[PDB]
Amino acid sequence: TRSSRAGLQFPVGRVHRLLRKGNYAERVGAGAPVYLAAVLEYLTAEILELAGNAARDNKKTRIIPRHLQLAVRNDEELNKLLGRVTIAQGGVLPNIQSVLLPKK
Amino acid sequence: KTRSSRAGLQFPVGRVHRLLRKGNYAERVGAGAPVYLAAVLEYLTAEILELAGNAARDNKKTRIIPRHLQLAVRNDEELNKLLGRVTIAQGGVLPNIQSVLLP
Amino acid sequence: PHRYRPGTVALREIRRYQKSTELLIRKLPFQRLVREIAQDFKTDLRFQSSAVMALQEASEAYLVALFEDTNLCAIHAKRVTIMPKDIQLARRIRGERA
Amino acid sequence: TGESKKPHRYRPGTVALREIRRYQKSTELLIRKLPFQRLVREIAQDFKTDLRFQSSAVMALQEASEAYLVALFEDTNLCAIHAKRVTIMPKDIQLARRIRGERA
Amino acid sequence: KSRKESYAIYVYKVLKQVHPDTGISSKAMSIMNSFVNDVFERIAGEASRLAHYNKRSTITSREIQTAVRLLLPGELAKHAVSEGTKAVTKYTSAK
Amino acid sequence: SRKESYAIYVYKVLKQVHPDTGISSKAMSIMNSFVNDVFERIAGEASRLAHYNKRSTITSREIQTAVRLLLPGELAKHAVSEGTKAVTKYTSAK
Amino acid sequence: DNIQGITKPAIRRLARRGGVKHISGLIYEETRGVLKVFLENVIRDAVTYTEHAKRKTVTAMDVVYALKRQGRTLYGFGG
Amino acid sequence: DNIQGITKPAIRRLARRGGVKHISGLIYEETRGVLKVFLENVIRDAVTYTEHAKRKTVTAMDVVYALKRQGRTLYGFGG
DNA sequence: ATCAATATCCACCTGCAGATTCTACCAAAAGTGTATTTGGAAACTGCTCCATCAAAAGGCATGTTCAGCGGAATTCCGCTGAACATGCCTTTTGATGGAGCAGTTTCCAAATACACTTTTGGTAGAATCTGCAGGTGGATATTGAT
DNA sequence: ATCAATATCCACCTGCAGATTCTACCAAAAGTGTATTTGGAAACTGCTCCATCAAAAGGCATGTTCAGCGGAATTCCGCTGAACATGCCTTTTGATGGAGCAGTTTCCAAATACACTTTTGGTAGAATCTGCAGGTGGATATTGAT
Repeated sequence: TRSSRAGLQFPVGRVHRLLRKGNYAERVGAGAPVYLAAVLEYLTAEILELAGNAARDNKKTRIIPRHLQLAVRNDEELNKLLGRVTIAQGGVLPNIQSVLLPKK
Repeated sequence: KTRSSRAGLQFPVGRVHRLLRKGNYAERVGAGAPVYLAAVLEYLTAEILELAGNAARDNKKTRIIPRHLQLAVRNDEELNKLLGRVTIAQGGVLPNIQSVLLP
Repeated sequence: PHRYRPGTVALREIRRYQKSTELLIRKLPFQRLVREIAQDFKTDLRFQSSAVMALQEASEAYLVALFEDTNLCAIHAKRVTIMPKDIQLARRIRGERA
Repeated sequence: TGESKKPHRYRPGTVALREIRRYQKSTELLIRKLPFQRLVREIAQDFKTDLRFQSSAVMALQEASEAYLVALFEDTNLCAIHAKRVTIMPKDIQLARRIRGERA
Repeated sequence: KSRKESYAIYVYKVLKQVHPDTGISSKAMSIMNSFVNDVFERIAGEASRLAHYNKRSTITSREIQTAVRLLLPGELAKHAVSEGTKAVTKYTSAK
Repeated sequence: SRKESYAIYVYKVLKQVHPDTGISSKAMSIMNSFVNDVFERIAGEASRLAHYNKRSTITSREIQTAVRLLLPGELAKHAVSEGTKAVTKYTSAK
Repeated sequence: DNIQGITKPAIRRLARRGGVKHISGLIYEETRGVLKVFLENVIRDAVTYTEHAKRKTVTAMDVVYALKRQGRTLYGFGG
Repeated sequence: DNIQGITKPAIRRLARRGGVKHISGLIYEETRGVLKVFLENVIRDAVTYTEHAKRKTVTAMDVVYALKRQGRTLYGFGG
């Protein structure tokens, strides 16, 4: 498989197919699906890594939506890339404006 | 006999058809698409020119300049919304001063 | 009797809801609202249950975030109580009142 | 000597209002041309060396930059007024960019 | 010099139809040219997606129509749709 | 009938970074939307890039500039790093 | 009216998650009006995709596409 | 240090066009900082298009496409 | 500072909804091998417009003085939201026909596709044209002191 | 109210940059006419899964009461707007060398186009498995009165 030659877990052939059927251009080079597949895989690895940690920090072994939200909002770069995206069932980061805290 | 003629339009059906193909928006483009699309574009152009021409008339001018285009679009609820994220160069803004600021 | 002071329970609620992810509006009432509005666009419609859920997830995230900006606007005016004028300012600056 | 009548002096706010009316009526660029050009050149240069600019490219940047700042002052102005002030401060600009999604 | 086209002569024609004695500056015309191109892109883009979402390889007038409805606000959409439908119907009546 | 998704591939990557961690259905669905969303964003910018330059072909060079345009700093750096690595490895192979 | 089904307690909960400590009584009706505009906009678009596909059932994808158009991308129900 | 060419009077004028009657002394430096970020983001993208095309000259179109990417569509310079 | 009414937390336990391993299945991919075609790079270079220097002049920026008035701190009242507990009506949950989403197959109107005949939107450019920018002087406010 | 210091409206005037221009070349586009391929509307249909109805869970509607927040009123000082003098540097108008953008013909590495064979990802009814939600007990932190 093309993914094997590229050393990827993501489906190079599928990515190629989706690029063609997406009407992005008249033609698609051979390397584009490989490059794109690799990027998709890396971004996936990046989020699963942070979400997994989020799960471990909650004494849990299965990643749920809340963990993906925590991973993204707590990371400057991912939060920006996903700045106009809503993660269903992710809730929000704990945060209370200081002025609303009880006057010590 | 041009397709624009056959459809009763001033905007170019032929060009629009061509532009729809090179834009690679779909595998194929049916014959009524360019006609309909040229029609819409012509209507929106007529709508903004009508209002800009009026704005030029109100400023005692004969030549529409960018400021008139901006006055026409910002004073019209729908054109304002359609072009809500758009910047018209040399258009300035609408006169508007918040009340508390007046003496 | 025991009686917590004003703000203590509210602060407690903020900590509780910022901790969970569950939807905060009840299903049926919301579902009824969606169908009512939809009826004005096309009659005799049906909805996949996942469609109503998508709409609820989207609407709540939207209100919660607007609430966040609304809070910032009240605090900007040196208040700690949100009011209609705060929601309005947040919406206008967001371009929703463009 | 006849001096019982002081030199004419507009009150604070009168000329500022005269200014808002004048600038809202015209459409010319308000930032000096050459200085704005040097800024574009400086910033571009720190990104990539030996760049040239069509002059219409510099002008496009200036029309975009001024419409962006003019509109930001509008929101800033509504933020000051919201605080029951009539003087814009750094905190108003900041609140406006924050709600706009430009910083949080 | 590979000819670069614009909608300028068509904008001009339409201008003469609504304001016979009114002209337009080259800057104003340049803005009108960006306006037409921008709406062309938005509508075509929306039609493109619409076709894809439904597993269709052809963009027909029906796609432009839904696209116009998703894109333009209220009254503009109604009038646009009307002129669009009108032109297609007339286009079909001929030949 | 069928219905494709990136689920099995997301899972494979999941085991590479956290062999002991599982992922729920809803969470996997979020991951699927994420991959699809980024694919569309990148392909979309690559498409425009080629159209702007009167080119009829989307190559890895268009994907790379699109990535630079769409991802924030470091994310962009590593993504470019990974992309170039996969093309190199792909070419140097029968 | 159904909009009143969106109760004071439910609106209060949304505010709490949004970090709000004190809420003015006029906030409830104001919030309902905003939720109504929000839903009208999204539902209008979703139904438009529904009609275009010639269906009588609003699908999750119709909502996801509407949300995307309004710049409110939602992950979890498809695309 | 060209950011100082954006003078106090130029900034005041821009504020007036924006309907501002009173300006605090700290606004000038804050505005220069905001303009600098705005320009960096736009120029950054504009120069990326220039390089993708293998040119050494930033064109008006490069800026127009950069502006469009950032949701700041500009009319009057080619689209 | 001293209880005391409650909220919060941690360790442990377990049923079960949702996750997982399984043998099976096949249309749809995805990969391989071959022949045809073509996008766009390399090399040459016509010609655009970008960087730069020159010189004069004024409209704008800089820097200061000065004091009106707006921002901010303090005080304090009374209007209103937060806490609460009494009481039940709407929402949630689980079960069942039927609407319509979706899979399969027929086939006609409609869209590619290659060939040429013809019309036309750019444009180089020439010429003559013409709306209005910008200087002006005078009639009408608009301000602010008293 | 009355009036002096300025700012503002403004129609008339007219040369000049920007617009409307037209003789004419034309490569490119857009249109006409078969010939060939095919997307997707239709009609029939099986079965998910959606709307509906009965029933059991449990959150919301209510009125009372007062803590504490919003904002009116007063006050003080420091900052920011108005006016002014000085002269710098932006703007304007040309000229010019040449960087580099953009047109053109050449030509092949790479991509589309089927044809053919192996493989895999999705679906599924079946069986087994398991992370953790949620309920219990008991410790101890938090809050609010005294």
